[PDB]
Amino acid sequence: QLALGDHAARQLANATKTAPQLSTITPRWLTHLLQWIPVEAGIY
Amino acid sequence: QLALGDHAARQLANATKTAPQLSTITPRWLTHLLQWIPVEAGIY
Amino acid sequence: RLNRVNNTDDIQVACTQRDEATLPQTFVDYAPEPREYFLNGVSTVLDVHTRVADLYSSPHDQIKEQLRLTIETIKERQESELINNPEYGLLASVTDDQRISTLNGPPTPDDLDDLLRKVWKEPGFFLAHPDAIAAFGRECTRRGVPPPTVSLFGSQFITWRGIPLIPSNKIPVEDGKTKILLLRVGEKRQGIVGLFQPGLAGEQSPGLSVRFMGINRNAIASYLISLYCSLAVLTDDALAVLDDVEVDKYHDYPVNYK
Amino acid sequence: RLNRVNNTDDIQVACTQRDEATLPQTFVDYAPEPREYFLNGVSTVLDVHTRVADLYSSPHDQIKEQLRLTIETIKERQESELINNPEYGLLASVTDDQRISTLNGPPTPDDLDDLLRKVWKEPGFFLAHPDAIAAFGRECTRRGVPPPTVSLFGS
Amino acid sequence: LSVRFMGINRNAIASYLISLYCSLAVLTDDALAVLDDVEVDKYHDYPVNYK
Repeated sequence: QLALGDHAARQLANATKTAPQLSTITPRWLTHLLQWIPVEAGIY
Repeated sequence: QLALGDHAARQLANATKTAPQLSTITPRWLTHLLQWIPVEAGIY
Repeated sequence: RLNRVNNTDDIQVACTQRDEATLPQTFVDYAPEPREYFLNGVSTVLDVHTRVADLYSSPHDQIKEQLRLTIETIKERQESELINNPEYGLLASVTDDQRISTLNGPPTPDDLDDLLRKVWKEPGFFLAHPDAIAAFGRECTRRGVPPPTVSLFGSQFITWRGIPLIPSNKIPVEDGKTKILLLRVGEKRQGIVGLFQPGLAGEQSPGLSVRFMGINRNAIASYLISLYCSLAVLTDDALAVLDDVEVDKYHDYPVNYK
Repeated sequence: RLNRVNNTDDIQVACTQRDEATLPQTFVDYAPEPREYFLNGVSTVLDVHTRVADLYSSPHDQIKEQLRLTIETIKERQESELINNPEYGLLASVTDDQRISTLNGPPTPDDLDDLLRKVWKEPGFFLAHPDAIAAFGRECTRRGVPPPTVSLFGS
Repeated sequence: LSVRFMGINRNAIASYLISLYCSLAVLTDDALAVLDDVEVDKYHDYPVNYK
């Protein structure tokens, strides 16, 4: 070995961590396309 | 010899020279501890 | 994560002469798999009756009094854990190379000198049971050496070679045997450190949190108290332990009265 | 270059009386061939991979860490050399007139007093191994003398 | 103490030269003394008499 290795050197390094990925996410186009109306007391 | 040597290179260099050291120097505590009085004309 | 250097003997340096000699090549290697330290929790649930809290709280608040006493108990448990925890405690963390035993039983000044040899680089303090401290004072009296005293935090502690002895009742004493620890402290000098988690939700003191859990159908409210902490020894030589210390032996001195 | 006086016993002075006596003549002589001191070097070559330096340097710089550790090792080697160097070390530099031996083995307070006699003009400090320091403390305990303690650099 | 960059080799490894120059001088002989033959392995056997 001539110099310090990558495996040893990484111990001082901070990894970039992503938020967990969810496979089931879909664009959900219908909710975006529909028009939403507020109801005063849950009755229409 | 790949390059110029130390013995040759020193000929251009100025040595740092100390004042001569004297081994017989002592702290002479008694002279410091005593109180010294001036005499006007060498008579007490 | 405690990283460390693992090729100390392979870092080569050369003392040069007035010549054109070749120089060594070197690099510093790290441990591939360093130990990672993880905080442990001392936690409890405190139950307080709503009627008591409502009715009997002047001139003293009942909930606050209960919380104060419970937190005192939790802090005492934390002090016990810092010494006796099986995985992060000092006694478990000390190494066989740093463990020594008494010569002939009681904790003699020669034994304490031996311990200082194991920790010679800026020792911090001794930790011992009060019985062990008294036994050491007795041995010093037998040898005719009066140990000096230092003042710390408004209290007086005996010192050996300038290193104070600190009492702790959490150190176990079984069958008249105990242990004495010598410690160096602080990050700057590669010593012993404690670890805590800042910025807790509902934090009262650093590392301690109190959270309201709800009121049950018996009109009793519940409170969750949690303290997270850990301990790390950066280098092995920062800690030493003396074992097999006997604390039940008294000297029989001859007497001759007028 | 360490110059020195080499006729200390030939510098003549006279204590005068109330008379007209002749006075001595004197001068101070220097060593013709003084010893010249020449710096020695502790040196090394450190190798660092460019990929490691480029990739794994946040929150710590790899080159700086390697340099710091290597410099620490070099300073420890310098401390060793100041004591054990064959030509400029302290142990090699001490003179036979300034070398003494223990009476009957372990480092007794009488032995340390003997050493202080050899260096009586403003002594600075003792340098010793921790094992030797412990042995001296043990001898002091045997003689029933507790040595005092001083605080230097927070120790 | 000095640190100097020496170059990068064909293995993509960079080299650094570290050098420290020093010496020691004792101006007068009486400034240094040494005690030899110090033994550090001897312990005293003290008599005991316990209650």
